[PDB]
Amino acid sequence: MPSIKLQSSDGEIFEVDVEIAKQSVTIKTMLEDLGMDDEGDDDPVPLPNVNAAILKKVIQWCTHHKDDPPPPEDDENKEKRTDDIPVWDQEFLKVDQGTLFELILAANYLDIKGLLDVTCKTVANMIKGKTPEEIRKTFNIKNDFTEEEEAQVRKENQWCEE
Amino acid sequence: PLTLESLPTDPLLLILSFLDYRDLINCCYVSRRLSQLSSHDPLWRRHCKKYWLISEEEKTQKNQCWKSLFIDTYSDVGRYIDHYAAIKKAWDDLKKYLEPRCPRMVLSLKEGAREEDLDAVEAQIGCKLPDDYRCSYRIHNGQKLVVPGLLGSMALSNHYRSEDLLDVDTAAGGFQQRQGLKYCLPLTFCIHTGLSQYIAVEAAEGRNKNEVFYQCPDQMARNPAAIDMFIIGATFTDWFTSYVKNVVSGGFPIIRDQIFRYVHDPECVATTGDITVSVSTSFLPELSSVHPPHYFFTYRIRIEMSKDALPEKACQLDSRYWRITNAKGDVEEVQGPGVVGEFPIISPGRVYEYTSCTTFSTTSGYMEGYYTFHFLYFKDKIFNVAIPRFHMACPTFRVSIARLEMG
Repeated sequence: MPSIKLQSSDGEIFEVDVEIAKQSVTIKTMLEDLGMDDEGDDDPVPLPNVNAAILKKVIQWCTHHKDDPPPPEDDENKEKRTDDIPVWDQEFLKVDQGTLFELILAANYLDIKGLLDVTCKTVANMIKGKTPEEIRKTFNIKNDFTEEEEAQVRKENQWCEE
Repeated sequence: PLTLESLPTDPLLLILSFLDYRDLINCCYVSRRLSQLSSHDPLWRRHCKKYWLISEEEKTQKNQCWKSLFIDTYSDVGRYIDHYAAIKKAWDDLKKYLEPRCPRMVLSLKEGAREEDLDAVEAQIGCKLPDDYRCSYRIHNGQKLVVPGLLGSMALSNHYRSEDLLDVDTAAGGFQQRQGLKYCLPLTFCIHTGLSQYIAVEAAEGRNKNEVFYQCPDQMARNPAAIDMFIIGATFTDWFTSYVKNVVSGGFPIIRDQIFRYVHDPECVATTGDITVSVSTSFLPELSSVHPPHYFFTYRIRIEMSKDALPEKACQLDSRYWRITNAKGDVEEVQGPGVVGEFPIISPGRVYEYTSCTTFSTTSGYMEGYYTFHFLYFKDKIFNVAIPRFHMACPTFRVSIARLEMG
């Protein structure tokens, strides 16, 4: 089986089937324009913006989606919802907020469309339909607004208010 | 140590793109970064091209940014936000299909009715109009009293029906609160006949709220409150969207530069030889009744010969054998020479369409039969043309609660 080496910032050398790792757009472009064209001597491809555990999780996710059908290339009026997440995708993402956010960062770095889409969907589902106090309690953001800024934003957005 | 605010601009924009409009406004109060990123103009593009159906061309004409378009629209038709996206989709479709078709009806349409007029209507009638009905009359106040109307028409040999959508003020003037038809509001008038496709602004007298029905009086009962109903659609949105789907799907044929309420089923085709027979059915609530059951129907037959056929196969109608069948299985037959007192010619290029009336005394019913053409050049030869077995159908009636309680 054709293979590739993905190296973490920690130093762990993971081995991924190249047909699996080609789901990530960045690795696909690298091994379609530079890597497999030259046939590099199986040197580890370093990925210094991710850590070991997050790389292991993206590898697990991508292996679980190695035979995934191509995504529907539709936007705007297609109205991408937040409930069509697969049940295994729902169960796999059940981690704390730090791991989920590092997974989103890894998904944006490797440009894995499916993983980024489902992680953004779960994060949106953690926000959709909650009061601002509920959002700031579920997450951890201090209110940087002053009284003047709070009054300004209230005056700007006092229209959805019923 | 890394939180949602610490995420980069692009994943945060992807996260906020999946949120709904109330959540995007709700994120404006959360933090300064989320407030800045919620006012991103593409973010109010999934929320404006679907909630108000405002396309790119409308934006370029109004030269406004997307969030400004959304706030300007929410300041106008905002409280109908969960209905507008449907109703305008009908209203901008009926006004589109009528643009190459009958142009006098859309030119008869008034502009939008402001909220002051609808509030005056609500104060006058003493009840609350349905929100979707308010949105639909906000997009268009209907039309002034001009024949033909917007909600279809029906033309017999003698009884001509044409119903035009009623404005807010005339609906308030024609609002009814009497016993029987209590808290019922008209959506159309006929002028010629007096049809009033009422809607129920309040659930009373055996009607669930926001239902659309015809007015069919009880001829047998002498109670003035005994009025029977002929329910058309579930709600106002269902009624209007079903009508618009029928109009733009070709289900309602365009005849005499009007919209006709001819429910034509594509199954009801019995083309024999080069003669193509096509039948369309319709219901008329003025000539129909419930007690006693009259259940009037009309039907138009589209007989024609294809131009591919040679002219030497020329034929002429001389008979109409009809197998009227009700829900009790009774069969009645007519054999009168010529359809509707006429002997038409079926020729290559000729299309004969005539209206006729039937009186199925039960709620169901169907017909079949033969024309038995006599050939033109060969005066002895006769062709056979079979009418398809088209199945009549009156809408779901509802006996008045005055009659239901009575006994």
